[PDB]
Amino acid sequence: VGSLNCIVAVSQNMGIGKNGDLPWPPLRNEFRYFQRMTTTSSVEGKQNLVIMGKKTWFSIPEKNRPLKGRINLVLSRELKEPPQGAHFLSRSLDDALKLTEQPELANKVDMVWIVGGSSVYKEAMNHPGHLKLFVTRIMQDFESDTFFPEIDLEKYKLLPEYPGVLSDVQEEKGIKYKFEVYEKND
Ligand SMILES: COc1cc(CN(C)c2cnc3nc(N)nc(N)c3c2)cc(OC)c1OC
Repeated sequence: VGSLNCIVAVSQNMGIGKNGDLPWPPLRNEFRYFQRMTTTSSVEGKQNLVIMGKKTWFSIPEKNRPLKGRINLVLSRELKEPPQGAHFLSRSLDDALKLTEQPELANKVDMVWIVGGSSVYKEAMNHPGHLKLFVTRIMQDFESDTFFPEIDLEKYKLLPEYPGVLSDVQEEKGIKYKFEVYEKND
């Protein structure tokens, strides 16, 4: 059950990656907000499902894969079998979601979180239903090679507040950033 959510951290120039790593220096409190938002379920016997494309999965340090206490599904048309550590591999968002109903998965999933990359995010962002986008706006330009698609405002509404989401500008290592929530339903 649950809902369909996208989570992303983006630079002013809409960059989410550079050469297998983040465009910016490590931001520990941002990391920690991603972990908590994706892991938290207040339901007993369920876990959240984290969906990620091949490049996002490999951008995570092996020391952090799989993502503990979450079901990890890799989305890829080119891998031949689930990468070591991953639970499932699916060829598309559709089948991933579909997957979410057979034997293990409809009785075990709470929320669904899409953690990257651009093509997964485009796929989803343009998928029927009630989707939420949790966006961290890093207020600085960073040289990037991977990007999040423009958010078609007035299609997507910004929510003034949402539980567990800080409303204030944050700062780390002198980079300012803020958390934003957007939603849609079609
Ligand atoms: C989970 O651990 C790590 C994950 C990454 C890179 N990824 C995939 C990442 C980081 N931040 C994010 N923040 C928000 N808001 N949304 C995301 N979708 C997101 C995804 C890099 C690391 O170190 C280089 C890690 O080590 C802790």
